[PDB]
Amino acid sequence: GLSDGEWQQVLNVWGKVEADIAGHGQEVLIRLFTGHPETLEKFDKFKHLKTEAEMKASEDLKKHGTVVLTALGGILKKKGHHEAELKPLAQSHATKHKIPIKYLEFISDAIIHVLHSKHPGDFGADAQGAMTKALELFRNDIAAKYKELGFQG
Ligand code: HEM
Ligand SMILES: [O-]
Repeated sequence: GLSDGEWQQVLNVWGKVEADIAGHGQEVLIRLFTGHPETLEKFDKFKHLKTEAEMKASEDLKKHGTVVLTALGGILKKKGHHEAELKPLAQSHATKHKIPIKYLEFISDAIIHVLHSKHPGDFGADAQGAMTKALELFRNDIAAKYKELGFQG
């Protein structure tokens, strides 16, 4: 798990996201979709987005970014004690949305990228380490639920 010090770092970094949840959420999804176009195909509601300009101009993409980061934020503030919050997400993403765990790796990496891109020189090495641990814990606990379900993709 994470130490108390590491959790404090995670939640301090998260304050950056909370100051502009929509902007961070938008950029995370754009980084995901542009880096990994196959991910867009999991979203029937974003398939029409054929250019990054269209992605940037999409109100609905910003809205979904807010939904995604709000859910993740709720999970992070549990400091690992997130079974009730994480179980339903793991199950909707495996059974309804059919999201391979690889894509959760992609979005985790996208969050780290966006934090550096929006806050260059202000996302320190200790902060990256702590946030990375938190995202790995999130992904790993989802992975355990995926295995229960026998879900691969
Ligand atoms: C930080 C990781 C993620 C979080 C916290 C998250 C959260 C959410 C939430 C809260 C919802 C709405 C409720 C639900 O259906 O369970 C949702 C819907 C959805 N998610 Fe995610 N998600 C994440 C990653 C991903 C990834 C990587 C993909 C695809 C590559 C994905 C695809 C979808 C799809 C297709 C829906 C439904 C869209 C719709 O019907 O309008 N999610 N997600
Ligand atoms: O999502």
